[PDB]
Amino acid sequence: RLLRIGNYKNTKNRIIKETKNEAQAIAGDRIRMFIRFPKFLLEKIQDPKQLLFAVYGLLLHEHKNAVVNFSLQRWEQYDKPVPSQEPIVVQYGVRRYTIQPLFSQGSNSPNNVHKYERFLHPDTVSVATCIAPVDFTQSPAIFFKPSPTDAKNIELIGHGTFLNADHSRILAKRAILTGHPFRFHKTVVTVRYMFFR
Amino acid sequence: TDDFRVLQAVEQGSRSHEVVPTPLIHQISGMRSQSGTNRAISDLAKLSLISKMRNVKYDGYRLTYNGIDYLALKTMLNRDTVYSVGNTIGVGKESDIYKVSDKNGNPRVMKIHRLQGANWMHLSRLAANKEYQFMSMLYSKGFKVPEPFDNSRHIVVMELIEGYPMRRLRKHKNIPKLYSDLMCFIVDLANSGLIHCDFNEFNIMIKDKLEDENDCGFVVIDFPQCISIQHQDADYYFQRDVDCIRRFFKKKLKYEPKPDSSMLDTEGFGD
RNA sequence: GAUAGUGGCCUACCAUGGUUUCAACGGGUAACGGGGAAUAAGGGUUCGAUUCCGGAGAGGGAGCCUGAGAAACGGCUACCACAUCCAAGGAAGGCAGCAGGCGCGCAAAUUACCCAAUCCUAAUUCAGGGAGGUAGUGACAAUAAAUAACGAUACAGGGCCCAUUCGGGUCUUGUAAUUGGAAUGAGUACAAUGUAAAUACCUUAACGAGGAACAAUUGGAGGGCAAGUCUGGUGCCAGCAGCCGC
RNA sequence: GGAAGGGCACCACCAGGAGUGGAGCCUGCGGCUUAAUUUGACGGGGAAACUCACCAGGUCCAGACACAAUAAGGAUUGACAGAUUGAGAGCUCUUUCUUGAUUUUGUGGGUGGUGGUGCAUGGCCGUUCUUAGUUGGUGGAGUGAUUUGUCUGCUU
RNA sequence: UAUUGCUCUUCAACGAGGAAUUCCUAGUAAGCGCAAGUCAUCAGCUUGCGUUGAUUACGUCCCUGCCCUUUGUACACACCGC
RNA sequence: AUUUGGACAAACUUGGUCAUUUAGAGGAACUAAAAGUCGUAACAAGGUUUCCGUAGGUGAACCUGCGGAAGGAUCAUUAAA
Repeated sequence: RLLRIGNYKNTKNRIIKETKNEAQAIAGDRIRMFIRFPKFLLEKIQDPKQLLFAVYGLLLHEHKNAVVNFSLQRWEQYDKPVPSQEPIVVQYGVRRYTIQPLFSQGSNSPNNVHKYERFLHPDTVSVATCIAPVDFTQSPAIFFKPSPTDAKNIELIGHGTFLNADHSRILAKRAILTGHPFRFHKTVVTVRYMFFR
Repeated sequence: TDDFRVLQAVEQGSRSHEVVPTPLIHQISGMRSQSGTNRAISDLAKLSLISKMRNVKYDGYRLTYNGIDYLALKTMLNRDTVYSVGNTIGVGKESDIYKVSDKNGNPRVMKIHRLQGANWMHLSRLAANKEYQFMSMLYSKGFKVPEPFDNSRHIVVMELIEGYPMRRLRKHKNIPKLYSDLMCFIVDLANSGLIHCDFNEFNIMIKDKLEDENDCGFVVIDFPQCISIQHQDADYYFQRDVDCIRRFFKKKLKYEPKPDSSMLDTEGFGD
């Protein structure tokens, strides 16, 4: 039930062309905009000269999920580990979504088959593979972890970039079965404690 | 696909020159680095699929009989053939006969030919192609004979047939029609223009379908003995075929011919 | 005729000349010319917008008043191109001067102080000068040269002669974030000098280091070409990249 | 260099002889099967036990020293006979009792290297090239590399 | 799943054997048994011994190969179509 | 103030020509860190004195006329010393 866009870059640029075709009122104008807005959210309508109230437009089907891939580099002097399973809030575009991302290594695969890591790799850049709705701008991304203990309600895990809307990028967990070659009739070797049945 | 394709490429890197050096197997493959080529050649040499000839100032690579048939298996992966290999029934002179099976699970027959550097391989290839074309000629004329599947450059894969030789066959009920069959079939051979001089007991193979309908056939495997009628000595070859049939039917089946058997001068008004 | 004045400078009337392979004429220039600059054993090669001399121009063309001197742009007039104010009638404009802004681009400073020097102008010793000088910014280049220096100990050596052995001294190393007493400016700063007034420099009271941080970096360690026979990871972004490459 | 020429051989051919592969069986290998048909390419590998290196099971005996506890009224180690005990042998506790720190339990660097594979050193049974044409010492001539020796002939 | 030996009985394929294969020139082949090691019991296992004792070469490199050499040479790596 | 005629001469318009900044629109061709298809990929091999000028037919290629060059491997055999 995911939105499967074939090639992100060309379709992205084409939809940007469609958007520039469909620019109904250009930058530099003043608009009386009527937005569909429910009754119960009027309780957070604040004094607009007292609270900042910005309005950002969206594009076609940035609301629909895909398997999207983010870049991620660890924040500096952030030695704390984080697994591929914790909820972590991601700022991309303008939207800050709680995501449980799969941490993968971005080394190029001909068949687009990648590893699954348990944790974040402590040294290099990983890829966050996750079911999340799409961006069309390749925006900067910033990853954090909401915490009221800190001054800000934010613990900065790192930053990154909305890389791709790629669903062929799939992951695999390795399990190693290990045994000790105890005694050497040098070619035909008895190996001890690998399997038990 | 890829490793088999590169092994096909170094198979095609054999029909260029004589005994192939190391950098030609580096470059005919056209692979990335020292890794794939050198570790592949070492996997060949440790499985005895290749050998090193170091003739002064000159490294070279000598392919033995081992590292060919995989490609034939790859050639037979293309042509829907065998998946599992090995059951020894018969180690012949110019071929080694094995019982194999496909992906479909039917058992078949794998005659590998071993008849080095080019000539062992290439003469096994000529033998397999010649026997495949002779099998094609026999099946095109309509001779009851095993049906060929393929001739994977030097390994012939064909069907298995439920038969046992005539040395362990005591008799049948219709002995004079069997004599008329084994006369008229050599008549049909002379009408083909050929004489199979080794028409012995071990040649003739009988499949046995039922005991009521009597709808059976025969299998004749005499390939390095068939001689055209134009040759110097075909007269007593034909007569040896006829008379071995007759002396077997006198000794085993205790049957003497009431009609006179065909001569070569009888069959000179044939084909 | 015109001019300050010869002169096709121009005008009337005559002739039919003048230049050219010793390259005329046309074309190009990311061409202001020179004194000079960089680099070499010699001969040469390449730059010179740029501090001195000469030329030319003040958005592009043209014309002119005044005056000894201007075809003058911090003088005028008209057109062309931009552009300012406006009560819509009109009225003003030239930073390739000193500062400064936009644009442009790899590429370039303060909307500071002063006429005290050096000179210049005027009716003139006195007034005036973004000429010029001073300071800021400034790793454009250039000069000089701090980041430590002595001891004693031990310990390990080495050498000098006496060694028959010990030990008798002379050195010189290495270490030991072992110890000792010294020296001094970077920096801060009374004062004084400095200067038009200052800032800075040269002096100098009083502070100012064991310097485990008053912490020297930039590029390298296959060969060219001085420097690894070292360890770990890599070996799915990796035999790799001035050249050769393993 | 896919030139040609000689040996010189019954693991080559001709003259043949005995034959094998044809029948049955002995025996070695492969394959299948298994719980194992142990394992090599004759292995002195002739064979119910052994040899046995493989399966179905049942078992002993592990482990040093250090070190915290535990003590001779008892930690325990052994001579036992009975309850045993499944197929056999062990094993546990009731006495007759030796008991005597050999303690017992759980650990810490490793005794044990009769746990071993790699680095060096020295070296060895079968050996085998059982060296039947080559080597180098120079000469000279050629920048190097090379010529000759190592040859026209004849002969073993 | 008989170690083996003895007695009687049961009496199978097998009517000189294919494609192909091995060894060999005088007491050698071939036939024969015996003895010794494998041996607790047996050989169809290996080795020596003796009895009887052929045919046919004493030639060849024609097949099989094995070498020994001679030197035409490296296209010293060339063009291509692909 | 206005005004005649001169030389100086900025500019303006009209055409026609090159030299361009463009924008658009029309077409054509080259490529793939792109992806699948058949043709000879997964197919056989083949030519091999080499060139130079000129002319022709050609086909995936290349051959044939005419004339030059060696940038091609002189043995023997007559005489000489």
